[PDB]
Amino acid sequence: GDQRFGDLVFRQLAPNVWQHTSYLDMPGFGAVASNGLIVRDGGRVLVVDTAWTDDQTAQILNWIKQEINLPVALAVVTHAHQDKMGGMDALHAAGIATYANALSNQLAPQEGMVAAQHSLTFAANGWVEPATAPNFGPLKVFYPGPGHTSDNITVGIDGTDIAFGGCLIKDSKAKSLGNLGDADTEHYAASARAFGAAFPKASMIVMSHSAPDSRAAITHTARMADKLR
Ligand SMILES: Cc1cc(C)c2c(CP(=O)(O)O)cc(=O)oc2c1
Ligand SMILES: [Zn+2]
Ligand SMILES: [Zn+2]
Repeated sequence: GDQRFGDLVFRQLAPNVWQHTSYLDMPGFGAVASNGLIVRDGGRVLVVDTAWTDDQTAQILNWIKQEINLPVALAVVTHAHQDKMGGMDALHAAGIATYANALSNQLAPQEGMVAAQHSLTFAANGWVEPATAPNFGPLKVFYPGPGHTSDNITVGIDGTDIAFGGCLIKDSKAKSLGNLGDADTEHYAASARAFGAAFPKASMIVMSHSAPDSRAAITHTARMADKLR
């Protein structure tokens, strides 16, 4: 099922949805996989998250050209860490419109990231303000509250059983919540549960560092985060 393409891996999850996977060495700790999504919406392609680097992100665009061969209309990135925004320059060099939480764009320079071109803003209840996410097609963007980071956002794919929790959600057998260096430990559990409640029909939960899982990824992540309080 997995397709090795250069140093990256691509996996079809639904007729119009693929997961992209890229790897970066964390010195002394190993090569860390990070996952994002690629969605075909009619005659265009939508991307969720870059790869770790510009070169890897250009390779995602190469794979899209060969395997889908439609223009990439936009990309949305889910927080201001390298695994999600490290390849912003490659998207801009390709002429792709880029979107991130306003807070992600504000944090980008201090995190060593390049900001996206456009800022998403969110209603008090977490749903993106639609005027800031034009032409997003089936992508439903939701801010669940602070968790893995204060700016983390999540994305559901309308017409599918798929929702993307990014680095907020860990798989149903995960032993830890990963990198908590920028985390909001007080609010993590509630933010994880809010993601689940925003996408109740999503039976396939896609996340940054594990293969897609059932909704037990959400319950287990929240249950682990209960211990942070
Ligand atoms: C200190 C630290 C920071 C980051 C950003 C990472 C990441 C990327 P993140 O998952 O937090 O978006 C992965 C990792 O394995 O370790 C880290 C350690
Ligand atoms: Zn992160
Ligand atoms: Zn992560």
